Amino acid sequence: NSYIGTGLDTSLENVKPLPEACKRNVTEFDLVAYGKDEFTLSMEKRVMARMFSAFDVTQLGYLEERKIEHMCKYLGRVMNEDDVKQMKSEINAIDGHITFEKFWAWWCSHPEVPAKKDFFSMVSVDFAVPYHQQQLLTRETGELYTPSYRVLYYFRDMETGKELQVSPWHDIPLYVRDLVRTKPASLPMNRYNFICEIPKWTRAKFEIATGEPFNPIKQDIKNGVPRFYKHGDMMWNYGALPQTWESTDVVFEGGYVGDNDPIDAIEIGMTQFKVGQVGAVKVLGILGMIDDGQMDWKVICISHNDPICRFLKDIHDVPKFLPGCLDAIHEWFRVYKICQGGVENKFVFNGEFKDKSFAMKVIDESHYMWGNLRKINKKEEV
Amino acid sequence: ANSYIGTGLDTSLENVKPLPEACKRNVTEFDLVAYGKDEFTLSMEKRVMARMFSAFDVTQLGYLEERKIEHMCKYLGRVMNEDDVKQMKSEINAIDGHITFEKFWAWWCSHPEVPAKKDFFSMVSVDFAVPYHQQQLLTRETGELYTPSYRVLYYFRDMETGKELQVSPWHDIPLYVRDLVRTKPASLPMNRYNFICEIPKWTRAKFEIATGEPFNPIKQDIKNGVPRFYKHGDMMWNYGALPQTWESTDVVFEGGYVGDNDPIDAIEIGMTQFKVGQVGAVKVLGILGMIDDGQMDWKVICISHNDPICRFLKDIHDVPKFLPGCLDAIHEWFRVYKICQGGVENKFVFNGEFKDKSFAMKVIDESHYMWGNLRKINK
Amino acid sequence: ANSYIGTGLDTSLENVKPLPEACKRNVTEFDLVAYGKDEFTLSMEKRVMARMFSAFDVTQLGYLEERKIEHMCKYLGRVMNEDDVKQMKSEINAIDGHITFEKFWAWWCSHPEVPAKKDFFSMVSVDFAVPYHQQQLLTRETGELYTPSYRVLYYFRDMETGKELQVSPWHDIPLYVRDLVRTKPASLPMNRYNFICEIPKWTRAKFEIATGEPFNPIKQDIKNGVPRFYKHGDMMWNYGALPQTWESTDVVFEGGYVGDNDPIDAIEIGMTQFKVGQVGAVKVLGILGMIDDGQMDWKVICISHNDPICRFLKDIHDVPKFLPGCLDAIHEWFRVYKICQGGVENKFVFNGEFKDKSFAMKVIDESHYMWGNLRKINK
Amino acid sequence: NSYIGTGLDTSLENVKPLPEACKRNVTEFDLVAYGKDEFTLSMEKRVMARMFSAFDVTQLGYLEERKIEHMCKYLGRVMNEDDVKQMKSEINAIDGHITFEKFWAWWCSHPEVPAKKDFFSMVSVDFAVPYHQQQLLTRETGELYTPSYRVLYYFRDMETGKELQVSPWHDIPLYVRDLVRTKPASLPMNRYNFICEIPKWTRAKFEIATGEPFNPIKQDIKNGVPRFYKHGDMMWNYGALPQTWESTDVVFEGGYVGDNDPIDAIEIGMTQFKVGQVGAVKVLGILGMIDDGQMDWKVICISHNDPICRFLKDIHDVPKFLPGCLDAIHEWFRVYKICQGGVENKFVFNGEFKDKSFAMKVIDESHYMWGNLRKINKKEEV
Ligand SMILES: [Mg+2]
Ligand SMILES: [Mg+2]
Ligand SMILES: [Mg+2]
Ligand SMILES: [Mg+2]
Repeated sequence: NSYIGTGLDTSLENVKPLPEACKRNVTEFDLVAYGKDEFTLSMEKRVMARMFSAFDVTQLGYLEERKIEHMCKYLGRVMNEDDVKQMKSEINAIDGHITFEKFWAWWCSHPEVPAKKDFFSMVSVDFAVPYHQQQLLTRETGELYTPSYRVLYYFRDMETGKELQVSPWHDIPLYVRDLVRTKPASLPMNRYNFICEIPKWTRAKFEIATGEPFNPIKQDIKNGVPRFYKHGDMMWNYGALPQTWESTDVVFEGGYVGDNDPIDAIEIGMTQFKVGQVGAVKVLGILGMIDDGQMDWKVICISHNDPICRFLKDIHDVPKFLPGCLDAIHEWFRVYKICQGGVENKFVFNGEFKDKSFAMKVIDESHYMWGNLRKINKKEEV
Repeated sequence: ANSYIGTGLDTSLENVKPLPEACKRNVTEFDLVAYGKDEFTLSMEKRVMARMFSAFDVTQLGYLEERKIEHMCKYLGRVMNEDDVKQMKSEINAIDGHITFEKFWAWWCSHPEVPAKKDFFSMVSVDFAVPYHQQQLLTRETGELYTPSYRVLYYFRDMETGKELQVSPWHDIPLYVRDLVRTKPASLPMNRYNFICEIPKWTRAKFEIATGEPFNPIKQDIKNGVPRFYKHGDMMWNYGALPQTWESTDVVFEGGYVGDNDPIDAIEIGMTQFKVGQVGAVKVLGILGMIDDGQMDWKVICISHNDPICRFLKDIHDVPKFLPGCLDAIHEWFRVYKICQGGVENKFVFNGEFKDKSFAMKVIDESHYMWGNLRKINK
Repeated sequence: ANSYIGTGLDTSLENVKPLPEACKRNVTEFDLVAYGKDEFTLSMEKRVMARMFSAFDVTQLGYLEERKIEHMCKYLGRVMNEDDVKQMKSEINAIDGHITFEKFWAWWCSHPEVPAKKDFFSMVSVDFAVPYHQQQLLTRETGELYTPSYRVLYYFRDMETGKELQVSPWHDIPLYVRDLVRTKPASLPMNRYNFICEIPKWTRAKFEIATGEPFNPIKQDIKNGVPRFYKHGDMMWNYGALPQTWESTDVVFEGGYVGDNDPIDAIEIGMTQFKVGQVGAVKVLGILGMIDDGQMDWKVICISHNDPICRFLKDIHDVPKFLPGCLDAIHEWFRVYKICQGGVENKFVFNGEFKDKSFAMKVIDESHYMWGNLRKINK
Repeated sequence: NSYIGTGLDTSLENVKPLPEACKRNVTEFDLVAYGKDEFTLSMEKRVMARMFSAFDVTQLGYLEERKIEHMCKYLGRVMNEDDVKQMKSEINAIDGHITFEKFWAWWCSHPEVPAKKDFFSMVSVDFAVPYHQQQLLTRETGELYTPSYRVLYYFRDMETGKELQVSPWHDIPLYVRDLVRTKPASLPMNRYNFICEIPKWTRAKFEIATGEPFNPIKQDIKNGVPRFYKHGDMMWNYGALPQTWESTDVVFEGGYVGDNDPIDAIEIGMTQFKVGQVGAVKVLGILGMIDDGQMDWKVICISHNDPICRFLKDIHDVPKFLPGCLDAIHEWFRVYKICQGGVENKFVFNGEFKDKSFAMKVIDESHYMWGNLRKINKKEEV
């Protein structure tokens, strides 16, 4: 804030502020921004004149018609091949030297074409990338608490409306990706899909049937009697991330001893998911538990739709808004087998909750192994 | 399914006896299985697989044939291959093929099926990847603010190659924010659009998408070298435009008003101020129809998906409940923002009512449709 | 009042001419005064104070007497003392006392009344201070956790003297959280109670207010030196008590159930875990009636005023809308938390329905009332 | 977590963990906490025995009956004058030396009185401090935009229901105080009452009439024409804090040049207050503007009922959740007079927003001067 600038490199010192500003003791910025009146023609002149001198770099007192033409395009005027001619004719400056007065006289007399505006620039990267969006659908079938119970998945082409059964394991994308991401680039990507197997506040077991076609969710029934966590209810939604695989075969050079299931995840928002429900989550960290000698990661995440999600930036924020959460999660997994004759479970990294960068890395390795699990089978049989 | 454990096939209550551990104690068997000590382990399993056996014994004869017994085992989830069935008969000492339950149970409780093997994984997946690389929108300011050199430029950063391109915010930023695989309830209509702030909340300096300039950057309205500002007061909401829309002057509304030639206008009512040119997903709540010099001039009312109360504003009727006075202020600001400069109040269609969301989004498709025709005729 | 500026006294539309600056331009005078340039300064004031003058000129004669002209000036807010009235007449050249408007206006537009003086301030205030010093609740743990030495003690820190006293959480923490001067809408019923967590969310170790111990600290339930824990599973909500309440065994409900002798029970359903003994304001949402060994055992359902969604849960019917599955889980947890140890399910009154808030708070006053009688009989 | 402790100072090393624990490889804590079964009588014995030895400090193999009596009261038993006698009689230990076996034998045989529990400790600081709570009421009267408009205030004794007119200026408490404050002491007090004079998104003027009886709110009407901010609407709720006074008389040694009105306040939540509406706010900072040479503080605060209040801890948090807010507030006050022929306003402290401790201090000085304004008048005339 001070005075109206031209927008080209200049110098303060010898520029005289419009008189109406000085008289009032208000800067020009302030007068044009907040003064209720518009600038007079007298006032615009003194401004355009300063613009003229700016363009007059060789400060010679006039400008060549090629400059006056850039200046015009700089001031916003649409100067086509025709218009430029009309200006020269108007100024009729045989030597092509145009004075300010002659310029200003011409400007004021030709507020250029009205509706000619009807020109719209259409340049565009034209990233013509069309696609039928799918809407995920789930359907239960069978009787709850029996072996027929299954939660099936389908995509609905919201274009054709055709339904197709899909595998929540292979078909639901792991990363939730925007075709054109609008969130600040300064903000890293953290948006994943999560599949609830066991809802918050419940102890009945369910899981993705990795062995059946389309990988529907089934109840864990053994000898015709549904299974349950006897230790107590679960208190967060427990589930899994799609397109991942904790291979029991080490598959790369820093490979661990997976358990052959999609990576496990715990979502800590306030809302209970229903069985097999899918939703976008934000990964906050991870906890490594040992299960029968196998590495059994539990990704800690929170639904993007929870009211506090936006304040939970990493795993250190959880004890700040959900005190007790990470302690209860840790203690619950350490001891859930003891009431069944088992013993406490052990954890890697001293049972500490690793942060999001660490989690996301584990999640990618898991995505990678899921990917290579596809290659081997998807290609060999084919 | 709150009493006893069912088979998963169409049955009947009355004639089924709840397993003895339940009756004696007064606890439904379901409650015993779910919350009692595992001691009601091998017992409740016998009683359930019994009734299940009796189910398959439909001609009620007291035994089952070897093709039934094996469909059950499948049903009880045992993984059997041609091989393992062979064993069963062999193990189940019965040269007539009639297998009682006790024979079955004792054999069931015999080994607990060959768990080793290669352990199978169904890979049947539907197919639907999309070859397109995700782009990260980038905005860059250049020039000097309040002079005609100021422009807010847009780019796409290929999140694949990391290559950048200049794009048009008008033509290239999608209007609908579409998920490749929408997970939110089917039951929940889609409502997610991009919004370009031109005029930030609490400010009064005029900015606009330069529809006539290549790549349509954002410019400040400057006339005769002097920047322009709303004299009525500051805009108290982010004011802007929806991309890929066009209110063509070649179109009239119920009365005799034509479109105004710019992308459609929008007002984002969250609490957060957007920076000039900033883009973000919003939810549409309704629309307000104003007339500007005989032209129809819609202002879509929307709220940032990032706003604390966004999930609670379902339709336009909800705004007065959580943001009292907002709709009145908006109406009044637009009704009179010209009186200070000599003009007169503006008039509205629909008696200045804020039309609901369904009505607004209809208006938006139409605006998206004409934009599309403009694309094709010129393309 | 959207057209022309009114006098503030009972009038009529029809016969009043909108000031000339309005008519010529097409803008109501109200809009000119509120949004046009102050140029419609001295003009619109003349026209308004004119009509006001004509109002007082009720016998419509064209002038007013010196006691009217001075009641107006009062009304137009000029502060006049016996003195200043003297001047007016003196200034207003009129020995008959009949003052036209032009005479008045020219004199009004003459000086703009003696602004100096001592400048007065009305000090009339109602009276109602309260001599009581505010206390800050303090809680202190002592002893060792999971042994019989563990107690959570309570104190009041006088925010005046800074002197501390041991208090009883049961008897001294107020049940109703009352503002000395409630500012929230009168239209909004009062709903703010204190809640004492005994058993934190996600834990299973038994803690209780020691009703038989002096100052009723919080103790862990230990029997025979061994601490006690719910075997069914963890409590998934903060579970506790409301202070200054008593479910006297000397009282029966509709059927034949008597109170259980402890303060009434509560379940706080927010997202945040409370520490053992922690106290906090909650909103009551409803109540669930359970029977425990023939005794009535209410569990008030409440939510921390500090919770993000608290303002959206108005009554018990709202919980399923924002916390789906919560009420079912609560019902089921209490229906069966004894089956694991050999017991049987518990039964409920009202068909296990969660009664609404009005019903619950009624139950709470009654519990507060009996607590009060217990105070007096023993005091 | 390890083994059941006695709760008195001891030593690890030579304490043998219950056999059932060792056999399982589960700690005792884990077995008693999460094991589904209760301890047997055999198991309680071995525990109570360790408790016995604890109390046996002189480790002599038995205890005097005065110890066994403390131990009992320590284990939770109610041992009145009578009960102690009954125990001695039971143990009949002529020398008063009580062995564990004899103790344990006695304990198991007397699970002490049932319903005798009917004893409730009633000790209480008995801070018997009763009071009729008042409910603030407001009523409009007159015609909006005329000189009769006023917003009146009353208290309703919610006991008697009697209504009494009050002064929002003198009667609404400045600090909102809980009789028994339950929020952690570790959390400083920040709860004030605020009176909206000018609602968010409006430009019509209103104010507390410090000159009229009961100090109702009136519209600013001059020459019969209501007044308005011509610069533009206000964008936050603008009002004042009750029981405060920016005296034009300096009143204490670091006294400034007040403007003779209650201190001004700007509440930045999302919700519009109606004229004269009162609500609890949290003070975040303050901005010092000069007005005609007079100090004219503007307290920046936010309603406790706004959804983000709980995340706004001090003035530095505002640019984090409400970017642009402090800039627009600052610029709005700097220039609101320019459109009326005035000039920009100046600020103390370089126009920077001071933090909450600084604000609250200013607010107290203001409360102090309001208080002394009462003394002088409230006493002299009386
Ligand atoms: Mg796993
Ligand atoms: Mg438009
Ligand atoms: Mg109770
Ligand atoms: Mg002030």
